[PDB]
Amino acid sequence: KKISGGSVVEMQGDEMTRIIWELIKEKLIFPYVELDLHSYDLGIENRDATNDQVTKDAAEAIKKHNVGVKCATITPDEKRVEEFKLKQMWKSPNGTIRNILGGTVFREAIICKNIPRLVSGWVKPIIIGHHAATDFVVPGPGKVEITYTPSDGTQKVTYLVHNFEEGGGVAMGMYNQDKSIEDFAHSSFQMALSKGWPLYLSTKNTILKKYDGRFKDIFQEIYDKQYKSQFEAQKIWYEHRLIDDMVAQAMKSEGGFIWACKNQSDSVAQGYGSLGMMTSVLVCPDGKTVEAEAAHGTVTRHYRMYQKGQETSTNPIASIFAWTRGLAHRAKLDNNKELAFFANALEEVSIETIEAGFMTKDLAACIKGLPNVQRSDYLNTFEFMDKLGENLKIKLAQA
Amino acid sequence: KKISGGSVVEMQGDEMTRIIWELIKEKLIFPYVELDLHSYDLGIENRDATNDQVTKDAAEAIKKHNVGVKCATITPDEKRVEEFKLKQMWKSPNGTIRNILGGTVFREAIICKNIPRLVSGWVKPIIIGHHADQYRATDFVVPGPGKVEITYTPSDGTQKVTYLVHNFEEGGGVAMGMYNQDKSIEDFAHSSFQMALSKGWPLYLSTKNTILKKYDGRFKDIFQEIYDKQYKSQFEAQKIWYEHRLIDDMVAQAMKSEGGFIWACKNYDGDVQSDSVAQGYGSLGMMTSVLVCPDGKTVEAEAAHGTVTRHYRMYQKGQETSTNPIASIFAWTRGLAHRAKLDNNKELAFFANALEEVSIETIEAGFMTKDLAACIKGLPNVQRSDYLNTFEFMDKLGENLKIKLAQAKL
Ligand SMILES: NC(=O)C1=CN([C@@H]2O[C@H](COP(=O)(O)OP(=O)(O)OC[C@H]3O[C@@H](n4cnc5c(N)ncnc54)[C@H](OP(=O)(O)O)[C@@H]3O)[C@@H](O)[C@H]2O)C=CC1
Ligand SMILES: NC(=O)C1=CN([C@@H]2O[C@H](COP(=O)(O)OP(=O)(O)OC[C@H]3O[C@@H](n4cnc5c(N)ncnc54)[C@H](OP(=O)(O)O)[C@@H]3O)[C@@H](O)[C@H]2O)C=CC1
Ligand SMILES: Cc1cc([C@H](C)Nc2nccc(N3C(=O)OC[C@@H]3[C@H](C)F)n2)ncc1-c1ccnc(C(F)(F)F)c1
Ligand SMILES: Cc1cc([C@H](C)Nc2nccc(N3C(=O)OC[C@@H]3[C@H](C)F)n2)ncc1-c1ccnc(C(F)(F)F)c1
Ligand SMILES: Cc1cc([C@H](C)Nc2nccc(N3C(=O)OC[C@@H]3[C@H](C)F)n2)ncc1-c1ccnc(C(F)(F)F)c1
Repeated sequence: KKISGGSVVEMQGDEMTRIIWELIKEKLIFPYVELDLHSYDLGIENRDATNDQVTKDAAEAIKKHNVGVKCATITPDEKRVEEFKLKQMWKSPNGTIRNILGGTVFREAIICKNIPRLVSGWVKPIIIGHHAATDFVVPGPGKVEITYTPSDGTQKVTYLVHNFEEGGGVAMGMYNQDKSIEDFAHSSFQMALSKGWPLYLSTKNTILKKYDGRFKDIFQEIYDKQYKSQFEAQKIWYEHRLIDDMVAQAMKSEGGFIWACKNQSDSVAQGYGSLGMMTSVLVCPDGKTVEAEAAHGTVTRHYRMYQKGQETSTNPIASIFAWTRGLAHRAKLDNNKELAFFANALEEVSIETIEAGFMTKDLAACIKGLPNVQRSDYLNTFEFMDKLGENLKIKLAQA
Repeated sequence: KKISGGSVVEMQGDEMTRIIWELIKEKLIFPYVELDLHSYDLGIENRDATNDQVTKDAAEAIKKHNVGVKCATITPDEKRVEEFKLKQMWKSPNGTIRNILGGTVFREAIICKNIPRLVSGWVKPIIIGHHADQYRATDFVVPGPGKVEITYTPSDGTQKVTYLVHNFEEGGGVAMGMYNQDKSIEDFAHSSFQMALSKGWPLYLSTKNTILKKYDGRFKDIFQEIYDKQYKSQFEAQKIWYEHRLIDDMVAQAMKSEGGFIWACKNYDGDVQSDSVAQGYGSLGMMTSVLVCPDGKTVEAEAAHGTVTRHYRMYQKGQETSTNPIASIFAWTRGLAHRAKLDNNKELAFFANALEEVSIETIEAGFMTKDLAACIKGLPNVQRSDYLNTFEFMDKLGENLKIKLAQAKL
């Protein structure tokens, strides 16, 4: 008989990840967990048919139920508008969800001992969260100034940005509200306590002494009053770092830390060919609400090959870890030891399978190099899923 | 009876690099090349004793003679004035020289087969370009509610234009203004296009003009309209090209590339994205930098690292050091190669190339300093039998350079 998993918000997506998403639910989730499943179809056609209302409804559902797991979605461009005859170029579902939920996105790579790392000393995962303007054209010579006028009008400060003396150019003003900085701190501290890992904040406060110093000051202030004892209880710590020193410290580290960045990771994973092993999680500052997803997109290029009949080796691990992280967080909110056990076991099974030599083409290329990858070096998407299912069944049986 | 080098402005420096610098001239340059040297001592003693006038003097000579090579110089902080009992926390000579000559700084790592690269697919060097943007920004604290505006006031008395940045309705925060000039973007473009044709590699500019449509669009439009008019004809002769890339597309593209291209970066923190990574990876001694002025003629070449203070203390205390000179050598060779380009000096162009190849081949033959041995075996895992010290390595280079030049007379 199956585990009671509780309230989970699920969002269905597009193209290749949609296929893998259902495979995950059929093969890996539903045979072992029963869910009070709040399910929303963020497929592109249904977003068009509902005028993006389903996107907003999914976000309020995550807000209500604290656990969202999301499949990758097409963000419409002009060519997508014609492909599906869209009513309009709908806004990114991801931007809509985070706008409604707030919080900070943290990315984490999944490490297998048989898989090379970009920096080989990184033997434990590193978790990175980023904090997330008015620009214009200067037609010609003249002063660009930026002014602050307090609501009392008691004073007024006019800062010189630049006096253009030879021709024109460009200029911009940008800002941050304290509250958004504070939320960034709380999410970062909540992430470190949840993971049991130390936390570092990197800034350029040597250069942006006021702008970035505010990030350092608000992080330290919130830490001292609200998290320092909770950190000491888990024997973790928080420290600010100049970005220069953080880069060097990280490259000489073995991993296992949170890195809050004040200035993204998925582009480096894509260059390295490890996007299928990179998970993503949006952490709201309340410490209660989480939205988990893969860091990659719908993998359109693999989906076209699948549509034309050709065989596909798309990596499902990041999509799988979206479910494990969501369910693990659901278990923590509910004190569900059986669900917590299942979520961890599925992560172990995923890593053990790869470390036993059964992997998708991307992983094999990471070991050998793609110009040396023969077809027997890897499994296709569906073989790999079957293999994970066999190994998951065994792991759960052997207990 | 030697190779005629021509007019080169030199800039002497501080501590371990200065020691390296002299070995390079005595062992690698002077025995084969005679130069119209214009030497300036930017050692911090001579900067103090001349009230840092030698620094500004050295810059104009570069503008006069168009080729300069610079040894690493101490930047004065509050702790240096106590060590050197200085009379001022002078500017770093780098910022002085740069704002005088202007132009774009290009970074290039020196690649050896047996020395691993951060991305193994990189078999050819990648050159990063960036104008010499967060450093010229005005930031401040918003202490409480109120309005932040950014305004443009024309110098001809016409109507000022006001842009709202943000209305802080409750609480405060931070705000800042940034800027870039068309003239600097235009120099950036020309310097990049001229670097690509000189090296014979394609060129990419990366912006995020999807987000900063006006700020970064100006970068993209200016590069494109200079390319379409003044360089696309030359670019297609050498089978190369220029193209704009979104920054996140470009990161992935560069990591999948084999190297051998020029990357012009709008938002570039060179101390972070280049030096710090090389510092963490352990290859700062293999990183070179050259300032390319927009005139198409004036360059200043230098190592991308500093005076290596830690090694110098070890050398002062009597201990053996193993300091990598390659980046300092390639400051010379890149300056000489540019001098030969201007003077059509085949004999000097050959010497610069030969010195670059002897440096690379010596390492690929297994003779290297401590840092390069660490890149192979791991930073904490070097034995003394794995490397040569500073002077042992310079001797090995000198011996291989003599043999290389002898075999060239056939
Ligand atoms: N959070 C979200 O919902 C996101 C959605 N998208 C959307 O996805 C669509 C396609 O985006 P695209 O630019 O192709 O980015 P994708 O991440 O979808 O694909 C980029 C490339 O990375 C590799 N890759 C990505 N995921 C995997 C995987 N699971 N297994 C193996 N390889 C993988 C593939 O490279 P190779 O070709 O070398 O195999 C793929 O072609 C777009 O419409 C975009 O809007 C994009 C990002 C995020
Ligand atoms: N262009 C210029 O004039 C610059 C000057 N400086 C100046 O140099 C001084 C020291 O700066 P610092 O922070 O030490 O920067 P350095 O580049 O001098 O040293 C940084 C570290 O990187 C390694 N390293 C650097 N160069 C080499 C090399 N050629 N061979 C082997 N290893 C190398 C050393 O690591 P390890 O200790 O592990 O051996 C060194 O401690 C300061 O006074 C600063 O102002 C700094 C930057 C630029
Ligand atoms: C530290 C870090 C970690 C991660 C991911 C989220 N976490 C992680 N954890 C363990 C391994 C690992 N990765 C690996 O080994 O290769 C692929 C993937 C990685 C994409 F490279 N990624 N993303 C970027 C950085 C990073 C950001 C800025 N600067 C640097 C540097 F200083 F190094 F330049 C590194
Ligand atoms: C160190 C670094 C920092 C930055 C920017 C100015 N600052 C920053 N600070 C923190 C994180 C962060 N990045 C993140 O998280 O992902 C995207 C971006 C980064 C692409 F990683 N970028 N740009 C490039 C590099 C870099 C240069 C060469 N090699 C690598 C690597 F080794 F990673 F391949 C990384
Ligand atoms: C492409 C690149 C090249 C260089 C240097 C001037 N050129 C170079 N050429 C060959 C090898 C080589 N390096 C190597 O092998 O290790 C150390 C050093 C490098 C520091 F990694 N550096 N600096 C930074 C980047 C870069 C900048 C921003 N973003 C990324 C990335 F997209 F990767 F994140 C990479």
